[PDB]
Amino acid sequence: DLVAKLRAFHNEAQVNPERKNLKWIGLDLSNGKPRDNKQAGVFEPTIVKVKSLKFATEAAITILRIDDLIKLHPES
Amino acid sequence: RGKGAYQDRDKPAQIRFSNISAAKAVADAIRTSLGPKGMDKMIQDGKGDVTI
Amino acid sequence: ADLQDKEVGDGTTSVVIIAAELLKNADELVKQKIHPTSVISGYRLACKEAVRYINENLIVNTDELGRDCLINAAKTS
Ligand SMILES: Nc1ncnc2c1ncn2[C@@H]1O[C@H](COP(=O)(O)OP(=O)(O)O)[C@@H](O)[C@H]1O
Ligand SMILES: [Mg+2]
Repeated sequence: DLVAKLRAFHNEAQVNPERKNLKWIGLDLSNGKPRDNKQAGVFEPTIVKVKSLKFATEAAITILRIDDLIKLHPES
Repeated sequence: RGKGAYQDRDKPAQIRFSNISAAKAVADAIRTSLGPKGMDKMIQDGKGDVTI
Repeated sequence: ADLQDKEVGDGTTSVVIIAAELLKNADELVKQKIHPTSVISGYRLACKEAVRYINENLIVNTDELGRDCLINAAKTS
């Protein structure tokens, strides 16, 4: 329900030009309800999200590229 | 005339067949990684080194 | 995770979780005979567009908030 409410709020923000203030709505974990996180003072550096996305995408691409494994038995 | 050389020894034929089978096995093993749609292979050595 | 720690210093758990979920969903796509090249291209395009959208619509300038922004970021961390 919480994720559905977040998605509904963000969909309203994206499709309604006059409701663009809903972009800041995040999760209020103490009460379990959506909350304006920009007004609540919940901030993160943009570089954190950007680098997380880039590194995660590269790692997923690297692992996904594999389709066969050869595991040589140890010589010892 | 009729029959020619008997070719009593069968080892050369077996050796040729084994060599061909090994080469074909290697080719079939590496066929999957050919072309733009071919995917990479992952090889782990006895020492534990991993290469993709 | 170690690279994320070295280069940024925060979000170490988030990157691992996101990468694992991405890999799981990509494998789910591949099991439906979707070629891995198509999945990789889609992932790359989605990552680029997500970065662009973040930089264009989801950023807040800290010059309009003052010292309280630094304190709030530290508290969130
Ligand atoms: N006060 C808060 N209210 C809502 N969400 C928060 C709050 N503080 C942190 N978060 C969220 O919790 C998530 C987990 O962060 P955390 O796991 O502590 O960082 P790391 O991944 O570096 O360990 C972050 O993505 C952040 O957005
Ligand atoms: Mg953190």
